[PDB]
Amino acid sequence: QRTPKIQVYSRHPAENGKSNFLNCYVSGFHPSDIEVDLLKNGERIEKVEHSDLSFSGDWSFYLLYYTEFTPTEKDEYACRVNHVTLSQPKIVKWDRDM
Amino acid sequence: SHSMRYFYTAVSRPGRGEPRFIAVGYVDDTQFVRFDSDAASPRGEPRAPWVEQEGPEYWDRETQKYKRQAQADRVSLRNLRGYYNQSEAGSHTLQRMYGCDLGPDGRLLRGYDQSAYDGKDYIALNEDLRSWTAADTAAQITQRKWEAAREAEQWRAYLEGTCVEWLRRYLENGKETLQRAEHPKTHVTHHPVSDHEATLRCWALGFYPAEITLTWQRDGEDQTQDTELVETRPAGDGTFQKWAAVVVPSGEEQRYTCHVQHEGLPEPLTLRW
Amino acid sequence: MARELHPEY
Repeated sequence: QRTPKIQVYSRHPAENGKSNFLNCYVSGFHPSDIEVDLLKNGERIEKVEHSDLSFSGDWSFYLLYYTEFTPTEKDEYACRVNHVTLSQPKIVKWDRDM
Repeated sequence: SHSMRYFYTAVSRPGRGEPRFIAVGYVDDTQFVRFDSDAASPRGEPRAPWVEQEGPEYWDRETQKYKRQAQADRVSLRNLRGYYNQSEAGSHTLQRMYGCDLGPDGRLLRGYDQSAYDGKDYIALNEDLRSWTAADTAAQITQRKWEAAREAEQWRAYLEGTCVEWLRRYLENGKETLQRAEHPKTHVTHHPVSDHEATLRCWALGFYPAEITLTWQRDGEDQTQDTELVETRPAGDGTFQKWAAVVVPSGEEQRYTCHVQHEGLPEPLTLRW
Repeated sequence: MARELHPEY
């Protein structure tokens, strides 16, 4: 088994009040079942889409989860990922500089 | 060089319905098709503009292939449990990847096909495209079935014929995106951490294809063990992002240079803060 | 262009 790598980031450079896409990229994991939520101020965002399951040369899987969002100064965004490899869900906060 | 690659995954979910089958097809780093057995009306669907123009016969035919292969994978998952005497209560995964690579001459460089069961190599088509390698005694049962079906001949004909012919067609119909590499937009950002040191982060954005090299040098020497380097990630519009960062002493920023290699750059780039 | 239907494992 392989625990997921996680990155949270925007499609375009964030500008407050401008529409954008919030991404959570999970990769390198096996088996494929995985729970990924995008959170706004700690609350699950409802309309999240994801890419079609695919995998790498080593059989490990990767998925991009994404949602339209309009960043602001004070709203806090994060990705919450659970997988059979983890003792508890991992929360990775969105940082517009990374 | 160019490649067409297919990725099939079938995953059982005991107590939650039939196994789900997903197929995705790529040219290089660009997805062009998908099939998801869980979709409301499962069909092969275009994911790139340069196959949206194939007509209904093409799409219906692909759809049929995926629907029949989903059914077959469900039987196969049962067969595999039989070989190992695994209980129906546990989830299992069957993966298959196959495709063709072309060299700079537009000629087949290699065809391949490989399968994995629960993440472990199970059976693979040999380089000669005429025989198989089985990883264990269950896969030897599969190999003897495929040998009796003479299926390697069908792989040879597909990999050396159809796969090449259709990769070349896609490359031509999609050449304004598939054969025109998009160079990374680059910049360096500075993030003081204390009065006395600061992070320099070198950014590569909006590039295609995904392969890139991003490194920091100090006075022309590599900083490999001192560079934080994120994995290349999809922007979600078909292009990719990456960054590399080093922590430097205040006032010493001019010693540092960021180096970018990418197929869309006429020559390697050197950047500074 | 995908492979034709493959025999079961």
